[PDB]
Amino acid sequence: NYIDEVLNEVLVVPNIKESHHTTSNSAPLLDAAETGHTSNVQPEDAIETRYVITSQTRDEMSIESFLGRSGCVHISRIKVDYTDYNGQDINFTKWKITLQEMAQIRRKFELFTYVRFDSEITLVPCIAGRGDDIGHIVMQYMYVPPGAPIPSKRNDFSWQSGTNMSIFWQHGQPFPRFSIPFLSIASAYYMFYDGYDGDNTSSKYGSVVTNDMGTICSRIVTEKQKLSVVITTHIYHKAKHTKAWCPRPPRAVPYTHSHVTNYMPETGDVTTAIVRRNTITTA
Amino acid sequence: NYIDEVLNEVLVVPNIKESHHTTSNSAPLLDAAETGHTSNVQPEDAIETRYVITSQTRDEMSIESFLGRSGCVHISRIKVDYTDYNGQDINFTKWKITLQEMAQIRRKFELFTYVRFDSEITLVPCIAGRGDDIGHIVMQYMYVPPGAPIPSKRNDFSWQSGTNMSIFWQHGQPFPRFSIPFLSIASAYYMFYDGYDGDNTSSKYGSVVTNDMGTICSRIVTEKQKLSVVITTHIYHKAKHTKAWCPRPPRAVPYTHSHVTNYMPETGDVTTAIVRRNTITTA
Amino acid sequence: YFNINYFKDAASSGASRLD
Amino acid sequence: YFNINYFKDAASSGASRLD
Amino acid sequence: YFNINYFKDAASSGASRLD
Amino acid sequence: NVGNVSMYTVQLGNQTGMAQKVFSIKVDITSTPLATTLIGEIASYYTHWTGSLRFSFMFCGTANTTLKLLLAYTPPGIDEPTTRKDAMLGTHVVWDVGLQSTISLVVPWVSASHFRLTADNKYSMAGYITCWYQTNLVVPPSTPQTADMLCFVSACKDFCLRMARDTDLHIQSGPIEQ
Amino acid sequence: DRIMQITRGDSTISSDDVANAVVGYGVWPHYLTPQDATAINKPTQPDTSSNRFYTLESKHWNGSSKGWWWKLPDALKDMGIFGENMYYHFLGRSGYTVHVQCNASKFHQGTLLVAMIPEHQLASAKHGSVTAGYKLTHPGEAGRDVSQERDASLRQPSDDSWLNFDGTLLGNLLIFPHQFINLRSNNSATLIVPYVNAVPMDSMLRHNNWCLVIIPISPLRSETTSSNIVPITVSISPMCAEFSGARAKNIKQ
Amino acid sequence: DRIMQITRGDSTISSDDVANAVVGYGVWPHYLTPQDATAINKPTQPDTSSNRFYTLESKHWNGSSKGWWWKLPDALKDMGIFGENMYYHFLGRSGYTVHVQCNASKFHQGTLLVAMIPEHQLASAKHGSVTAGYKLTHPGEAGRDVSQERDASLRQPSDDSWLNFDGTLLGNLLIFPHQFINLRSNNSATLIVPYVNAVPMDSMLRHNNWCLVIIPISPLRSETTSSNIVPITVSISPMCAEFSGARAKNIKQ
Ligand SMILES: Cc1cc(CCCOc2c(Cl)cc(C3=NCCO3)cc2Cl)on1
Ligand SMILES: Cc1cc(CCCOc2c(Cl)cc(C3=NCCO3)cc2Cl)on1
Repeated sequence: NYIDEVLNEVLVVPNIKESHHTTSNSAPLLDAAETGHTSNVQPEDAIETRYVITSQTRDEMSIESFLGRSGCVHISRIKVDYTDYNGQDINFTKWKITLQEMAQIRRKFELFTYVRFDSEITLVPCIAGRGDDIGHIVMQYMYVPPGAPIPSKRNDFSWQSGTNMSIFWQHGQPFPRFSIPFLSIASAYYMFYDGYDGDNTSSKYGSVVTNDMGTICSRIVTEKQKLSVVITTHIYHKAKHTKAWCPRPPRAVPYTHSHVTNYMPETGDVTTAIVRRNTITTA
Repeated sequence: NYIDEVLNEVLVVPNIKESHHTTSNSAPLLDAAETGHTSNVQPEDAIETRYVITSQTRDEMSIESFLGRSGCVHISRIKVDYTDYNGQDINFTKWKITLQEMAQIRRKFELFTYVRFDSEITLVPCIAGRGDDIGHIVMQYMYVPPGAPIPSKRNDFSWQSGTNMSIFWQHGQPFPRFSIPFLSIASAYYMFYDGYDGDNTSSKYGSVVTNDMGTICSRIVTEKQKLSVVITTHIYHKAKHTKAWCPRPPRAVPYTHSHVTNYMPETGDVTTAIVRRNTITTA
Repeated sequence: YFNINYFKDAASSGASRLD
Repeated sequence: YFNINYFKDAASSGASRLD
Repeated sequence: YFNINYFKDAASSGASRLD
Repeated sequence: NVGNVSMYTVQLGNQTGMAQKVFSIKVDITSTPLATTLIGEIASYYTHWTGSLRFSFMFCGTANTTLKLLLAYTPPGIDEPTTRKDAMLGTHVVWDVGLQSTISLVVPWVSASHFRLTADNKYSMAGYITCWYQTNLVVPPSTPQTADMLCFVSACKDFCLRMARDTDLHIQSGPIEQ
Repeated sequence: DRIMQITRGDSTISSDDVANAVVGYGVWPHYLTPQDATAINKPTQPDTSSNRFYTLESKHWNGSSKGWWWKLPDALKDMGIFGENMYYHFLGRSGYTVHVQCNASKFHQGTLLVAMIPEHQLASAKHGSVTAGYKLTHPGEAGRDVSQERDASLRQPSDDSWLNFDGTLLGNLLIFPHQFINLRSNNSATLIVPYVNAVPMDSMLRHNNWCLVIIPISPLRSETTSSNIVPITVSISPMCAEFSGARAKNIKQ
Repeated sequence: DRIMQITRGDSTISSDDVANAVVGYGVWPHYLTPQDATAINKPTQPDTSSNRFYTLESKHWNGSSKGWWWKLPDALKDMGIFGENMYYHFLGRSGYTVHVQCNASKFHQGTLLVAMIPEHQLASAKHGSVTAGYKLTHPGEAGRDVSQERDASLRQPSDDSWLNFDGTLLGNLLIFPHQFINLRSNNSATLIVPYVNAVPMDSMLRHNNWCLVIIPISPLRSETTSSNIVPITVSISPMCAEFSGARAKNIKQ
């Protein structure tokens, strides 16, 4: 286990045996792909192979090393104000839970229909000094599940978190991180959906009727400062203890908007990664 | 234990067995609620149920995950002064122990008549820079039980704490936290009371005749600085190792004042969460 | 990892258990 | 060094294993 | 957790015991 | 009615017509009239709910009085029924008022998602429950002809909640003094 | 004890007062046996979703009321699932449970005779050899008579009660499975009835096996405000429904 | 041997030629287990009368044809019994068998790619955040596309094939359960598929779990009279249908 796990030799690939010639009836190279199945032909079948003892692990080819990597999924921003502190909808951020809200990683999952996981969340606040001294800028992140009082503005009553989670980070002390159970009323997170809100010819349809999990209302606790700032707290996300069901063809068209598939670009012709050739004859 | 405790499957709910029809005498659906007791009827009784093996824990429905969550119960503030340092009743805070001093969490307990617990106290000082440089602002929190010399002003003789508790926090070093035994001369904390100070038709009556536990006299040790500040040290509180006796109906009227039940708003009609319907016939 | 009451007093300890 | 789930909950733990 | 006199000297140790 | 007590009673009336309807409420346990209830008040402390539920009704009528109501649970899927027949088609319980007095109606758990959200959500719509006359309210001589029924809701051993969150049903648009 | 509880589908009915229950010909309704059978296909047997407690349209009990009937295979020609499976299949077979509710007070006086009847060939109101019409022996939830008025052009049955509509002194009707609803003791009437017919599975459309009759014997008498209406409500439950001979779908009429 | 025989209801289908059969995700469709379940009521399980071989509306295979899809929970919103039980119940769960027939002669040349797809969230043809409309992802036996014309006012999906309608290079579509119909060897295509969804029983109305696509890859090419029409016919069989959450009845749309 150790060795196998430390040496990373858990999932090893078979070796390529030796072959000889075959002047025989059954032709393995011939199958009818219309059966929708996949061929089973190998080196040893087609050629006069040798003998190679392999030693490549398919460890890094596991839904956990494919998925289990932290990725920017949101960049909370706060261009503070000292003029009006508090006021409605200010100096505090709120953002709806999700992804589809950002490619590269969105891309990645979408490779599967259903998915399930606990996550390694990490907050990377970066304090840009627009003043001659930033002081001590404390911070409060927290989670607002449904249906819950989402701060109208900066000091509601909801920042008491008498029964909510609020993580606090003060300049110097390291990046806040933490983790989380798999939050869904369903046995898995619906990375897609072919359902609607209802029969209302104006109902919602997508990944989304099924993902009302939150939002995040933010706060820079410290009170009024002299010299201004702007905070940019980056939100990274990692999938730990993941499972996946029914793979899908990757995405080749740059999306737009989340919780939707829509590609149809604003005017520009739909572009894809495929390159053009002069002729099939020369590559 | 582990698994059951790590998997959080300690308190599991029964499953819904299968039923068949009943053309029989005893009618479980009929009971007389006047007995003050509660009915005992189930799915299986009323319908022709199926068979569902459950898997929901009532773990998070425990007086410890209901109560055991940190909540703002006080926000100590100090608008420093450099003009007059010391002086009487300045630059040092003192506040009486309690709650009722702040909703959301006050609300929460009040759900029970009696309560008992040890607590996870955490101090979240936030230093607002009103100057061009905050220096090194050290801090001293401490606890003044009854009857004890409560600092008249900033440097008494009581800040020697020769036999008292004073926690010290210096800008950078993390949030001060600590904990505490259940402090009451009584076997439980009286979250209510129907008693008075005495027969004096001017005696006190409430939660409060029974809660003379303290106060907190504060201090910013550092001496005189140049560039001003304002400190806001937030006081969060968590209930660990809690017990509760005789549940009560929750509160629906926004209170006012603590250690009292009084709702009677200043003029405004007494408002409650109930919404109005046009008709009972349509919901 | 557990039951390592790093501190003496009992009032100081994690959230109790369940039973 | 391992299997020392310093934290109670299971959701908090390292990347799972392989089998 | 206890009796781990991380330091050599005896003068350095926790508050004694009771008996 | 609402700021008073009555706000709790439901008088069973005359009804010239027949097969007429009494009331309705929707099941989404965080929805006035439900919400405020010891349950509701609570559930509003968690993000998700589940299991069966129990509705109980009591006749504060008379002794010599008689009646027969039909109560029904209309699962999520359509609109709260306009008519009895339409509603009788799903889950229900005929209630014979008699020497007993309390009929308890169970609300099975019908849902796609093992779990439902406590917060208003078109998806997690639990449905409606309504009450209608089966027969009437007959009273022999010199007995009042309107009377009340009290209604209640307790949980089922089915029941369970999760994901604690801060409540809905209470905004401290204070502060709080001394 | 009189209280009774009955559970049939997703549906249950209660009665804090009753006059026993009756099983028609002392036989409990059940599914067809490969012995008495004849058909060759595998019958569809909707369980629960079909053989559940459907309640019909209610009616008024008058001092002028004369009587009202419902024909069973027919009363649920609309009752969801059962009543669809009826129309999609040639052969249908099923037994029922009849819950007849009719309350008023202990200060009321009235008597209802309830009875089920195998093959209730009604007679036409008009002399001749013209048999009652389809469309009129196929009323539906709504039932027939009341004491109603109608076209005599229609090959209309006998609205005539005392003759049993078939011309047999009502009162000998007690031979058919029955019970009364004496408002002074009773509250309901409960009939349960197996499948009776010289054939293993008949046409749910052409043939109505069971016919149910409710007849006011001693007229309703209160001293109250005629604001006090005392309905009569019928509830029914196909039991051990079985269908077969699947195909297109008939048509409503 | 290629010949195949399949029997599902009161219905059977034969095929004197075939390309095996395929079981979606190598799982055979069956009834829900009291472990993964959630609901509490006893599901109605129409056997045979419901999970039988329904055949849809046929279609033409053109040299101008572009492709056509049907959404399963939906394609039988009319197919008797199954499609009634759908409307009477909240929760519905079921697996299917897809028999795709398309013959012509050995002198014809053509290729059809057939595939089923779990949660086939289509994309709108119009840029924005406006999702396809209900009423248009709910075609019915008739299916959608063909290569048709329509209002652009409607929050209309992508009639766009090569992108998979979801914007995934068709051709990677081979990842979904599939097979082709190469007119030179094949005759049909047979897909069998269990119930896939993060929930034990979904809404048969709001949610279509399976989505089926048939796409002409190599264009039909004969040298015959265009009097010779080569249809494409789809036949389907709910399997292990199970329903529950009985009540009034939804409404057609
Ligand atoms: C799809 C999909 C993705 C997710 C994840 C939900 C978002 O997860 C977070 C939560 Cl619940 C809280 C916080 C957070 N709370 C305070 C700061 O950040 C961050 C993330 Cl990424 O759920 N369905
Ligand atoms: C009711 C009720 C609530 C309490 C708790 C008492 C307040 O607890 C504290 C104490 Cl004793 C000390 C400190 C403290 N000492 C230095 C800084 O904070 C904070 C709290 Cl919340 O007692 N009865």
